[PDB]
Amino acid sequence: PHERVEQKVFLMSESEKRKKLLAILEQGFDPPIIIFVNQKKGCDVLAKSLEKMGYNACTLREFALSNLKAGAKDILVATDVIDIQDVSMVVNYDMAKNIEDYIHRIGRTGRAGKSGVAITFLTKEDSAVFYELKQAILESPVSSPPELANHPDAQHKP
Repeated sequence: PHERVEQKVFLMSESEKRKKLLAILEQGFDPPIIIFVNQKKGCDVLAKSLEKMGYNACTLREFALSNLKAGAKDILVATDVIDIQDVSMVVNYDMAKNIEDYIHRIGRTGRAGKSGVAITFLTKEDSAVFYELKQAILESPVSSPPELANHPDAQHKP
């Protein structure tokens, strides 16, 4: 998936994540989309805030995917934990703790067809995946990131 899914990253501090997400969402999207977080409490609280901002958000059984599929809900919030349609956009609100989980996430834009986009928020707490993340993107002809590629923590295997 990394070779064939368009990937974009933003380096930030943790406190900046919510406002960057909102700015992204405000640009508009093609529902449904998926936002991944690392812990299930995150899942629930992020989801609340979005419903506060007037967004239709599901948390994460079959019931959730039907609505998304139907157009009812537009945003699925979820942790690394089934079967779901191809999405236009995956946002890694929290970066995965290993590159295999990251690969599986962005793979949700679909096996083929529209490349889709995976947007990842990177903080200093994610330094141990920088090198592999850098490789994932440098091996992606459908992707353009000097901020990561040149970063001091992306230079050697963890």
